[PDB]
Amino acid sequence: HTLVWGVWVNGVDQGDGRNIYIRSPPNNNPVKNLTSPDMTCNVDNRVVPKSVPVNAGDTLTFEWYHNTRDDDIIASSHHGPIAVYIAPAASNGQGNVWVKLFEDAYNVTNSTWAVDRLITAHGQHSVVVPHVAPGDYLFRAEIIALHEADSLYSQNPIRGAQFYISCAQITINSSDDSTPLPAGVPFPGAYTDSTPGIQFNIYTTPATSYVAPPPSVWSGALGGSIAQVGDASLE
Ligand SMILES: OC[C@H]1O[C@@H](O[C@H]2[C@H](O)[C@@H](O)[C@H](O[C@H]3[C@H](O)[C@@H](O)[C@H](O)O[C@@H]3CO)O[C@@H]2CO)[C@H](O)[C@@H](O)[C@@H]1O
Ligand SMILES: *[C@@H]1O[C@H](CO)[C@@H](O)[C@H](O)[C@H]1NC(C)=O
Ligand SMILES: [Cl-]
Ligand SMILES: [Cl-]
Ligand SMILES: [Cl-]
Ligand SMILES: [Cl-]
Ligand SMILES: [Cl-]
Ligand SMILES: [Cl-]
Ligand SMILES: [Cl-]
Ligand SMILES: [Cl-]
Ligand SMILES: [Cl-]
Ligand SMILES: [Cl-]
Ligand SMILES: [Cu+2]
Repeated sequence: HTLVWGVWVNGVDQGDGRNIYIRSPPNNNPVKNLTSPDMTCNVDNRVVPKSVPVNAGDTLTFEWYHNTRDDDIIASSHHGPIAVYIAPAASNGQGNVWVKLFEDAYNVTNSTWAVDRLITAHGQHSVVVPHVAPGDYLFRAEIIALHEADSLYSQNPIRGAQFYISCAQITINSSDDSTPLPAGVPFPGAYTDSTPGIQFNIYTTPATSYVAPPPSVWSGALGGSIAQVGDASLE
């Protein structure tokens, strides 16, 4: 159970974005139904009044939290990967529009899942804004908690992989459009019951065998990291 509080741009806090520039759901409950429209931008997908201005090459940092800002972030039970996707805002996340900018599953040298590292990073993870067409975009941050993912939701609706999905409204202002945005995948639709990474047993299968759900990260993506960039406590 986790939610996005807001974002930072180039290490600068853009302020509380809940229902402002984040299409926030009413609570931190997971989405589990892979076929539901809730997969796109969670359960209250609507236009919110603000969209955060950034330029290509900026660092955009999502900040997550559990109950209050900079708290335990997400229960440490919730081991799993983290991905960020982008689509143009005009799609409203419909269609084959979602392009992967970032993927982190398990780090063998540190022996930590992306979620493990997100807690250490005080809820913060980032992507570098790509050289896509200027315009309005949705950035869809997705955490998959795998602690009940030995079952499939479709088969047993009290279990299954859990998706903590948050869509940020982001306006790319300065960009040369030198890496125009390629074809995307649909959410819902990209993840199905046979998709690698959706059904997995973290308690018996080595984490080093884990493979995250495709698609693979776009070659045009400029980078990203799970790491604290700013200190909320001074805010
Ligand atoms: O059910 C067994 C699993 O529980 C996991 O904990 C979650 C609880 O199941 C869930 O009810 C609780 O939801 C809270 C939420 O955390 C809180 O922020 C919100 O205000 O109220 C919700 C309840 O209405 O979330 C916790 C996770 O934080 C365990 O992590 C898991 O190991 C366990 O097997
Ligand atoms: C999953 O979502 C689909 C599409 O909205 C819906 O028909 C189905 O009823 C959902 N499953 C459950 C258990 O709610
Ligand atoms: Cl949970
Ligand atoms: Cl609810
Ligand atoms: Cl659901
Ligand atoms: Cl709906
Ligand atoms: Cl605005
Ligand atoms: Cl808060
Ligand atoms: Cl960190
Ligand atoms: Cl540029
Ligand atoms: Cl697909
Ligand atoms: Cl980064
Ligand atoms: Cu939870």
